[PDB]
Amino acid sequence: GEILKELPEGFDKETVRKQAMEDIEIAQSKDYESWKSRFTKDLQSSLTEESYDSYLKILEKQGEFKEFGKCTYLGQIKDNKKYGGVIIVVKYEEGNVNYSLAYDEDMNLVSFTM
Amino acid sequence: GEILKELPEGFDKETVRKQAMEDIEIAQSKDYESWKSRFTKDLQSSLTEESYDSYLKILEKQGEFKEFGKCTYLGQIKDNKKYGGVIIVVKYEEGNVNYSLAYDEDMNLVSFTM
Amino acid sequence: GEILKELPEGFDKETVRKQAMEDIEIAQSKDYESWKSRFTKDLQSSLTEESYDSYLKILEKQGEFKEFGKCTYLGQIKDNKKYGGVIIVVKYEEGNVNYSLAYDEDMNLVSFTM
Amino acid sequence: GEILKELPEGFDKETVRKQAMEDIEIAQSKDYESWKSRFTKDLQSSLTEESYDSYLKILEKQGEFKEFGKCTYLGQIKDNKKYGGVIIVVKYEEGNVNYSLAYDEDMNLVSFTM
Ligand SMILES: [Cl-]
Ligand SMILES: [Cl-]
Ligand SMILES: [Cl-]
Ligand SMILES: [Cl-]
Ligand SMILES: [Cl-]
Ligand SMILES: [Cl-]
Ligand SMILES: [Cl-]
Ligand SMILES: [Cl-]
Ligand SMILES: [Cl-]
Ligand SMILES: [Cl-]
Ligand SMILES: [Cl-]
Ligand SMILES: [Cl-]
Repeated sequence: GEILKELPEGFDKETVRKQAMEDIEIAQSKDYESWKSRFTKDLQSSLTEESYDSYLKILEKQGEFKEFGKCTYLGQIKDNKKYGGVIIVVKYEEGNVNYSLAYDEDMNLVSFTM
Repeated sequence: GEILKELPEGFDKETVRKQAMEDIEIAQSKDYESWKSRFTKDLQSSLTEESYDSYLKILEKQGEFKEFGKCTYLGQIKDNKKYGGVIIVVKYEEGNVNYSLAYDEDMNLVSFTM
Repeated sequence: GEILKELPEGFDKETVRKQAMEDIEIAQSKDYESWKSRFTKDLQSSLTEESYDSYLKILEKQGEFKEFGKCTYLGQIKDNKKYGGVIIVVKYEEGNVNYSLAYDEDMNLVSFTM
Repeated sequence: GEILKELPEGFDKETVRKQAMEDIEIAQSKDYESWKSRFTKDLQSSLTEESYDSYLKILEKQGEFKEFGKCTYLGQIKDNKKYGGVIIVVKYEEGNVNYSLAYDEDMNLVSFTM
């Protein structure tokens, strides 16, 4: 495998930033089924509502969403497949939070971490 | 804050790689209290044995430890404090696993992810 | 000193990209004095018209400017001062050329390489 | 094409660091023909003794070689071929100098800059 300090081939910054902002808004909506639907078909059945509700508990403590900040792009080659990652700053009333999201080439989530 | 694509000042690759290999060996030992003791004093009380046992469940499915592989170094500046990170390949009988570890300047864990 | 795999603090990607494209256009204009004036005061005396004319000779062999491509951002800390760098793709009729430009915090050139 | 913030596949850090230090020592030896011979066959005809002697003039002003410092690894994909790069610190009596060297997969120089 490989860890990349930029996006892999086939990914582009603007598409990744735009999808990450939409996917964080879907996570903040508290709609578990819409958030689950943003993951690759093969990983959806690996997700739980309990784990999502634990994220919502921590999320509520941040206060109101204020703005999106800077993006840091990364990548990974795992089992000859490419994954594009982004560390995006989300500014809440109680402070800045760094989200880590990763996508497959079809732009569906493989990972989502607050 | 800042996301860095190398270690911050005050960290060095050899020290970080050596500590990451020791800390992954302590995690594989199944000794929860020794593993907990490797985290910064302020984060120890945030850890649970249940979360560590969930890691041990996933770890057991990998088979026997075979070797350490390549290291990828990263960093973060959060609330004017520096954190050194490493993505290290751990080769098990069932395949390669990428661990993500982060340290404070005193070389105690702030994050540990399989 | 430090070589960084991102811009240092005080530099912004969008500002760097705009200045790099402007500065490469000034270099392509064949106006030596305007190009020289884009460098920090301390480095102006170090530049020669002969060296700039050698660049123009190599530049003419590329054909017509077609487009700017992708940017790769880097940085450097040298004698406690911060320098923001960019590797920018310049697409000419005869092919792609990677320019390396570096700036001081006042957004004046410290380095320019075709 | 691609600019990478790590070595491409097929390159190893330790091999690159050893070759870069060897190649900088050959450059410092003032042996033009040995230095030229370290470049890929296609690029040898492009080198001049005059350009190498200009480097030797600047090199002599640095004083005695003291030590090699840190390495920063980069890469490039150009016309579907992979190139591994290193920015290596060379500490001279008069101060630190950052050399930029790039290699093809056969570990022959494609670029050498002081
Ligand atoms: Cl691409
Ligand atoms: Cl892009
Ligand atoms: Cl340091
Ligand atoms: Cl180091
Ligand atoms: Cl900044
Ligand atoms: Cl920026
Ligand atoms: Cl002149
Ligand atoms: Cl080039
Ligand atoms: Cl490899
Ligand atoms: Cl390596
Ligand atoms: Cl000659
Ligand atoms: Cl330098």
